[PDB]
Amino acid sequence: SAAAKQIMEETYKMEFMYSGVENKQVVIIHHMRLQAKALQLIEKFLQEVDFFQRYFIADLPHLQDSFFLHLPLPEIHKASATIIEPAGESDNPLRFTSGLVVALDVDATLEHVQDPQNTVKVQVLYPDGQAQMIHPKPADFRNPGPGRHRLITQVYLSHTAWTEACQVEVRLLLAYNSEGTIPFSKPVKVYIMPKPAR
Amino acid sequence: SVEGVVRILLEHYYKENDPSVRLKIASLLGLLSKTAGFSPDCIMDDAINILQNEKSHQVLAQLLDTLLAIGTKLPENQAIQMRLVDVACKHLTDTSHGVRNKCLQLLGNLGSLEKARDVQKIIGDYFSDQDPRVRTAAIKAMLQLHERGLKLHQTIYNQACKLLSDDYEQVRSAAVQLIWVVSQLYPESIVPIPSSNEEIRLVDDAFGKICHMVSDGSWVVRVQAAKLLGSMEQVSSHFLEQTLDKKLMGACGAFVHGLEDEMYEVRIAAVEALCMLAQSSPS
Amino acid sequence: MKLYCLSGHPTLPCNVLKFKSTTIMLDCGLDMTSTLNFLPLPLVQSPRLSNLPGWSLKDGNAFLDKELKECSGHVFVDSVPEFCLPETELIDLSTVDVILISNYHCMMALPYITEHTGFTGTVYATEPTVQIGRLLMEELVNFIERVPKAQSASLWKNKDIQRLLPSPLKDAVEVSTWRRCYTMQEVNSALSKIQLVGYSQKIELFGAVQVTPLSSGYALGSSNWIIQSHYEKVSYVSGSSLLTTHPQPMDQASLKNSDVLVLTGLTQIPTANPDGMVGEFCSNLALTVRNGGNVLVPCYPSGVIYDLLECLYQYIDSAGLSSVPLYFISPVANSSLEFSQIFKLKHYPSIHGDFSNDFRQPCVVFTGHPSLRFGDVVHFMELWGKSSLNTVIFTEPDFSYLEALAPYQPLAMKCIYCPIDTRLNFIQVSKLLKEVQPLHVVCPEQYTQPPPAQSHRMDLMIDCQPPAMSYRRAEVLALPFKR
Amino acid sequence: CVLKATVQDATTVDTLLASKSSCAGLLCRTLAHLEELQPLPQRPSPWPQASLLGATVTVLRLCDGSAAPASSVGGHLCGTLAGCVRVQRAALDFLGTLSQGTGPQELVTQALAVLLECLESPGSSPTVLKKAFQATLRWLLSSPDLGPLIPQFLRELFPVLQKRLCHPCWEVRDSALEFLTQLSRHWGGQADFRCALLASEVPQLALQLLQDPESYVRASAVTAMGQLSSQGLHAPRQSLFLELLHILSVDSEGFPRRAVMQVFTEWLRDGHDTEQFVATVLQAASRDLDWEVRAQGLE
Repeated sequence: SAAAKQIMEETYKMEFMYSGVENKQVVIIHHMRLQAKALQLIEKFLQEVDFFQRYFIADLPHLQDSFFLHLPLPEIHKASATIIEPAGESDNPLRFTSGLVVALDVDATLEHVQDPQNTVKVQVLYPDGQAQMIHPKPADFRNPGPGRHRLITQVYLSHTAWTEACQVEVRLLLAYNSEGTIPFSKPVKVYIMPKPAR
Repeated sequence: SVEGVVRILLEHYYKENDPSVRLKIASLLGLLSKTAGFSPDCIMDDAINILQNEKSHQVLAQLLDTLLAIGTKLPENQAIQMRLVDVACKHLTDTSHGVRNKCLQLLGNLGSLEKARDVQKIIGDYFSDQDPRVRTAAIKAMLQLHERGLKLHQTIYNQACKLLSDDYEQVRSAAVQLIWVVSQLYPESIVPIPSSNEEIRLVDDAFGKICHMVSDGSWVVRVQAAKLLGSMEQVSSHFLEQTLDKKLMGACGAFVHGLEDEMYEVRIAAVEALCMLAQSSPS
Repeated sequence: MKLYCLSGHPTLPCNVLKFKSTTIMLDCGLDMTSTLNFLPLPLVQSPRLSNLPGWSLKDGNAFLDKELKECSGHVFVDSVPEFCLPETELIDLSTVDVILISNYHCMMALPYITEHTGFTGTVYATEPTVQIGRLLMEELVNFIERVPKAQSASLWKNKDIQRLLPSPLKDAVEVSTWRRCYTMQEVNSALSKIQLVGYSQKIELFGAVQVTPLSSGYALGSSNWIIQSHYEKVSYVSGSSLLTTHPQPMDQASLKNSDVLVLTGLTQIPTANPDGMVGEFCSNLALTVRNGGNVLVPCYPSGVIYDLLECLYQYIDSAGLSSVPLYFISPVANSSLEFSQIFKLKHYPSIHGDFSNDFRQPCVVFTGHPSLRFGDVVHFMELWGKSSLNTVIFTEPDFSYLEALAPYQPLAMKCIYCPIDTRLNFIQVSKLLKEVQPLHVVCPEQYTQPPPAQSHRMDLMIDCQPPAMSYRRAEVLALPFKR
Repeated sequence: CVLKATVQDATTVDTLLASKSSCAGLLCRTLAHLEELQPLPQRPSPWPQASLLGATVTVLRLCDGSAAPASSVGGHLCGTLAGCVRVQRAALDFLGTLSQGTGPQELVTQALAVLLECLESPGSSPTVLKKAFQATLRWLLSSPDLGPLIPQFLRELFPVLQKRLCHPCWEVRDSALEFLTQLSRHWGGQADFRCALLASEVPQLALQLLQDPESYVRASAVTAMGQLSSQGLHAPRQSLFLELLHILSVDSEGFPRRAVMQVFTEWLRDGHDTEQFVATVLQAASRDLDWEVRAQGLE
């Protein structure tokens, strides 16, 4: 049952996180998506295959005997994210008081990302289970050179009253609209330490 | 129920005498004119009848605005466009500046793209009009006409160059843009410098004029000229290298005067121009 | 001569004075109470407001259960605070040739006007007003865009669906022209078009018109304009004060012989004594600082605060309050205090960073935008909204305070309301009119009829003869003079 | 005449609508007269009390600015008398003169329901709150344990005696303390009033006022805390005796010393170690330089 979800996520990654796809590859991956939805079935399926037929009026003479389908390898770079500042390995944590904000400067480079101003977000996880999805503003994605972009931003860490020093999770996410989120950076755990105010 | 209420409001405008209420009705007509799939072409004659007997100023302005809006909606019916050009040239001589702005915009957006009056020269006469805003709108209409695909004439450069010494702000930027585009039209023509007996390519004259223009006391026009210098490739290289001889301190030495000007914006624009003109010529 | 009044707001004025040749724009402003229908923009994920009961339609034809939220009897849109705006339909904003300015509290709408729609003129303003205006626009652009919440809400915006949602949202006006805030580069480029002007510095216009400002005593560099000609004289006097504060007191004698006095920007609290209300403010601050609790006083980071602080200082030495710090939290603190000085309070740039090492309770914390919907005040109003000891003390008449406080209910902290309006009240404007003797008067509809809340009074209407012609939102008046 | 211009001959109503000077003068003269008449035995018969009090509370509330007119004359009157002093002051003087007038508690609560409003009314000069407190006291001390409304009114009132006790103008900071003293002298043996007071936060502010800058404030604060601590109403006795003797030993004014000596006289006369007390007050009141202090010491 989860193998269908894995198919879906791999197709998502091949679609969005990659650069230089042609219409042929789109045909192939949408066919894989149709297979995934048909197999996770075991009403909406008919409307979605109708939409597929409407948007793919040209590929029908090219999808003969479909639901193996050849995948041409075009000419390609896998985008990635390198969270740098801060490292979090420092035993020196970040101090905060008995209920207040605290600032966290995220400084991370991205390589060969397709227009990161839209499809990138930062995700914050408290050990409880909530999730903050901070969309970054436009003017915080610097542009140092071809295929390389820089993201320096501020993230606001706090919550209800905290008793003991703990860890928090900050990572990147690729947001896509076909509505979904793809994790593609190694998360960074930051240590936060309390000190009630004076 | 468009034409019905339109005719009722026109019979109102005929019987109502207050100009402000008349303008309210006219704005209502202008906002209703944009009904996609309706035929306000039946009302173009009525609009012309309204403007044939006006006594105010803004009324004709927004009415010709509606006429331009509907002419841009059906740009293929050349007969309607010629009728609009006719009534505009009829109204072009009006004393007010707003109505003239509207007629020049109508000419710019609905000019004849075929090479039967010479709308080019009719508009170009207005680079000597009294209110400089009229000249601004005139140059903007020139730009609009050119950018639709019409190739222009040579004389426009020789008329625009006069405005380079004018003492207003937007007019100079528009003039520099016009020189830029017209020199991108006729670059290689030979023009003689009247200060001597030498004769240089028209592109070189354009370049030197823009360089000297960068030495203006306004910064907006400086940004404009510094940017517009960026894509001027076909100009001869020796002139270009002369534009950096810091020892000669306005057709030369412009880049030095820019990269250390007061407002960093013109500096940045000069950097862009240097980058482009260096990517084109390695020496 | 024509007057295209755009902004129907009574104290955030804006109007296009259309003339013989030029078409001037007296003091385009930004209605800002539209941000009251929207939820707040809290810094950290607010556990109380992320899990509000998603309000549902009775029929449920659409999935409104994700846009609107319900809290304690009021339902709100979930989006970024989509500010209000002056109508952009009557006159095309390119014909405008010159935009004057009165004072910072009315210039917050220049980025919307002179950058998005192709404006070609150059705006005038005195020096202190352009400085404080840059400062205010900076705090706004830095508050709204610190944790962006761009997830919009569009289904509610239609007229048909609007007519089926109760008050306060059905009370909304012109819901189709509401916009998200502008960006940084926009305001930074827009303020470059400013051309500074000093007092009585005669400025000409196309050999046709003449403009000149005069000190008006409302705030630093605040100004009453004069737009005269060879045959006409218009005396724009927007938001002047006659109580002799720090600014150079107004020139109530130059406005004589005028032909049209477009009087806008009078008080919003006609039944409130400024001095008495400041006394009430000091009183409540002392009452809830001398027991242990805090206090949270929203106020713009300029303007009335420089009044307020001053009085508070004269109160610190007349009641012995030495042991309580007095903060100023805003991302425009330093430049604010510098521009108040060069023309105990420990200012800070932002609640994050340095500030969290000086927090000694009890305290007093003046903060960001006073519509309780963004900035920092949201964070405290979520921190102190549970202890019956603490206190909020409104000192701004701009945003009606009831609905403003509403979306944090049910709250157990006191909420005093003592507004400080140094503006001209109605008896003073009657005296001022009988002194200056204007030949006519133009005032928004909120004035020539008594206020709605206090229908029985008939003395707070601006009484003047001939009767004062009024204007409604987005109207086109004709000042009945014939050359 | 006024009470035909609200919600429950024209000679006088003419001058009532002439201006703000003449109308205020007429109403002030009429209230001054009409109160100068009350304590007399040759008073008419029957001396009206319902109508008089109703008219007076209407005038006071109208002047505060929250009445409800019912005609053109009522409107213009509410628009002319609003936010005055002379009218309001003399009106408080009359409405407090109405204590010798016997009647049911209905009238008492009617009048308190406007005096409570006039106390916590923003925009009220310091020359108004004093007369307001005097009148509120005369009213509260003439109601025929305590009654069914006294605690309710006290609960609604002390959150006004806690604000006007920190007004930023020492006139109020003194009048409020004086009113609190009048109570602490007239209502010291009513455990329900003590419930009202201890439940409030009045004494925790008086105890702090003894460090106010302006001297008269310190004086009235010391006499208030004296007439208080002769009852056992201390805020959450020696921790006041030390403060007193410290104000007595060194200080920058006279009034606090010559008032703390009065308070000490009050204590030693009532009965609120005694030898050492008289010694530590006399040996530090003698070397004081002022004369009133030495006189009160001899007393």
